[PDB]
Amino acid sequence: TLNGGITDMLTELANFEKNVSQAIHKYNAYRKAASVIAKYPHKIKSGAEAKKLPGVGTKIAEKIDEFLATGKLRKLEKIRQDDTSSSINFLTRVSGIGPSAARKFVDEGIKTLEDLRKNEDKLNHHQRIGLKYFGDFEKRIPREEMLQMQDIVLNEVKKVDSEYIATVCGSFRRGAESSGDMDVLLTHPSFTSESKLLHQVVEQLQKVHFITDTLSKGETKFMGVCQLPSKDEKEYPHRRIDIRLIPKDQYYCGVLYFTGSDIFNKNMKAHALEKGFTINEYTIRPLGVTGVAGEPLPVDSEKDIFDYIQWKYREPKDRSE
DNA sequence: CCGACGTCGCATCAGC
DNA sequence: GCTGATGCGA
DNA sequence: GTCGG
Ligand SMILES: Nc1ccn([C@H]2C[C@H](O)[C@@H](COP(=O)(O)C(F)(F)P(=O)(O)OP(=O)(O)O)O2)c(=O)n1
Ligand SMILES: [Mg+2]
Repeated sequence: TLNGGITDMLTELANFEKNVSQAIHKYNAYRKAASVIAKYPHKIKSGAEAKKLPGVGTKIAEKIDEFLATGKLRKLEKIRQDDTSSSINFLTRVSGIGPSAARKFVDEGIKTLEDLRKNEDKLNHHQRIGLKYFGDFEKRIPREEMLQMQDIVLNEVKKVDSEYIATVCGSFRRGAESSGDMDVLLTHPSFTSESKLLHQVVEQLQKVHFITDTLSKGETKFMGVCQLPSKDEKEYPHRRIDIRLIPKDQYYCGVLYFTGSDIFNKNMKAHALEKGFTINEYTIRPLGVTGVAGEPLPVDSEKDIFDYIQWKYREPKDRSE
């Protein structure tokens, strides 16, 4: 809303930095600028006005001015029309093709999906799956399908061993009406910090033809593809699903962290610091009088975490910030 | 001025 | 063959 | 690219 022309511009600049110039920190700077401007509840009229916001500096101020006085950025217009740069940027939309792989492909004349299709031999396993489901991976998932997906996942996990605890986290857990993928956090009492749990779950999901492809799989993280059964109806798009096995004594921290939002974890993180706490994905530890965290504390639900920091439970419904 | 800017699991590469 | 580095996505 | 030490 409000400054979509500006934030589209900035996001576009961000992508070229990451994908073409391989400048991760500029990618991040542009996205911060785009994010702070997106939340600005006013129609921006000058670069100076924008510069007042944290993350918007002299150069972005200048870019805004040019956009506001012409309706575009010369550099961006040039970048878009550059065959090499535009191709490198495009190829990274394929899961598994990052900035480096895109650059190599474009160097050797491989620039479109058709070219990718023509050169399967030059693609690793992940990249082939990314190519296979290029279109599907870019679709969002309606909440109703996410629930249908949740039904299958919770049912099959409990079927393998009823002592598993499984939680669908991510935007879905925050009640969002659509998701980009499904994230499943999994634990089991026989698995602690101190102490084939994941393989067995993946195998069951494959057995009932829910999981269709594997991108990567180790003892704690699975990254793959799944698909709901089809009704005389259109088949469902294939969807990205992740499954993480976490020790029970870190599980609820993990659930918090992987539920988001990113901005919420930000805000909640600093609060821990104020009251002398370093919360990371895994644990919560107290900062001694020097900057020295001690042991991780007991955590046996999300709330235990809120309590250590004298917060009251925020239902995931409102963890947008 | 100049460095920081977030982190990790898995797949694959580079070097030995 | 092994160990550490790099690429990648989240 | 922007920030801050
Ligand atoms: N650079 C990154 C990016 C992400 N993540 C982790 C940390 C996040 O908890 C997790 C998902 O971030 P997400 O990018 O899918 C999102 F924020 F858009 P979400 O709202 O969760 O969308 P959805 O629920 O539909 O998948 O990836 C990370 O660790 N590093
Ligand atoms: Mg996601």
